[PDB]
Amino acid sequence: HMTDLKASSLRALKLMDLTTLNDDDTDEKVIALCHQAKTPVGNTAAICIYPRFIPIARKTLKEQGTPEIRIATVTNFPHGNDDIDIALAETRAAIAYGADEVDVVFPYRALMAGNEQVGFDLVKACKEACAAANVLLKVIIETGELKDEALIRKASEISIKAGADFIKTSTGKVAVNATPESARIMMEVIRDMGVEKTVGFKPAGGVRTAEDAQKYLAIADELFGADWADARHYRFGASSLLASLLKALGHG
Ligand SMILES: *[C@H](O)C[C@H](O)[C@H](O)COP(=O)(O)O
Repeated sequence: HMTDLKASSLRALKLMDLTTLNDDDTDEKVIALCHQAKTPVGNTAAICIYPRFIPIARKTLKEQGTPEIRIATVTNFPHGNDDIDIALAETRAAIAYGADEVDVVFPYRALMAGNEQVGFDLVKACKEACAAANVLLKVIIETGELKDEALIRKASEISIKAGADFIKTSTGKVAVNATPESARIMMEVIRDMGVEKTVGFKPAGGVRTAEDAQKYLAIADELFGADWADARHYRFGASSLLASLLKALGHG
């Protein structure tokens, strides 16, 4: 018997960027994560790991017959510093390791201190490098630190103007990460700029249960209709959600 929660949970699984971003990460932990991404009901959209683990992850995904699971990574992370040369160097290294996607942290503290230009320039530099390599760029704005709706909107806007392919709520590394309100605000920016075709949305950080995921897809479906949230336009950033989705589906 189909239910709303089973329908949402299978969608969320297929849209997941299955993540491990810990100081104690090892090859063994990344290999296990790759195996976890290959589920009895389908594959996650991607994995997300630190750049140094990309080569061993690629090998693992290939050997288990899921070369289509994308490899995302993070740069300028988690602090979102305003040194463009460092963020760009990290992005270029992520590309060289073999990333399919880079999730870069926007210089949100700089924006809070009144500097809008540095975020534009940082995202644009990283976008140029990624685009040349056929790599997607997601931009993490850190909604939990920005806090104010106007600042969330402005960081989203600047990121889109600079070429972001996705806007992502959070690093998962601060006290407040994804919220339904933050998701609505960011998706409203996509709407207001008319960039539904070219910009996806990624809630991240603290999305732990199947019910949590359902709340985020409900907002996407309201705003853009239920066909918009495909893997080019929607991802879940989550280290600890997949088991909950599989349980909801009876395969966990
Ligand atoms: C971007 O890769 C950030 C990740 O989506 C988050 O770190 C995941 O947060 P948790 O699921 O670990 O809370």
